[PDB]
Amino acid sequence: EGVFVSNGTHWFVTQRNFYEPQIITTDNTFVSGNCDVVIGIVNNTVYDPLQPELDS
Amino acid sequence: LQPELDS
Amino acid sequence: LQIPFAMQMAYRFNGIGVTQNVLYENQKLIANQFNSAIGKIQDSLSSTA
Ligand SMILES: *[C@@H]1O[C@H](CO)[C@@H](O[C@@H]2O[C@H](CO)[C@@H](O)[C@H](O)[C@H]2NC(C)=O)[C@H](O)[C@H]1NC(C)=O
Ligand SMILES: *[C@@H]1O[C@H](CO)[C@@H](O)[C@H](O)[C@H]1NC(C)=O
Ligand SMILES: *[C@@H]1O[C@H](CO)[C@@H](O)[C@H](O)[C@H]1NC(C)=O
Repeated sequence: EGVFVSNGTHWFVTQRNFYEPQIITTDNTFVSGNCDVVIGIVNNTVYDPLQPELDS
Repeated sequence: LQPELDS
Repeated sequence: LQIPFAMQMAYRFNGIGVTQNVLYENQKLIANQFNSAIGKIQDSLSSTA
């Protein structure tokens, strides 16, 4: 529920009607298939909040 | 998650 | 407010209750079906009064 946006150096997700940037995460986003199909897809990290929690 | 991170 | 046209059409797919990836994964088919469907309007109006 949002749009991917960049300030020039970093990538965020915002709600569409008001600028409120958040870090892109596995619970801000959903997966569908591989990188080869989508026209204009970009390479960036997606953070997974469980992995440091298992690292406790 | 915190009860599961007990395991 | 500017937005890329394929991203505007992904918002319109969300508005009908179809998930955005259905547009981005079928974008060339959706564009062809639109371009074809406008060609039928052109032919029908060119054909009859
Ligand atoms: C894009 O946004 C990020 C926000 O994370 C900016 O990075 C921060 O910038 C300040 C000031 O230089 C630093 O104190 C922080 O440590 C930075 N955080 C990170 C995670 O790098 C970044 O400067 C912005 N870029 C532009 C071009 O505006
Ligand atoms: C936008 O145009 C550039 C070339 O100017 C191209 O590399 C890119 O794939 C295009 N992206 C989209 C979303 O159409
Ligand atoms: C993204 O990563 C792939 C990894 O194979 C690379 O080929 C590509 O050049 C990178 N950049 C873009 C914009 O796809």
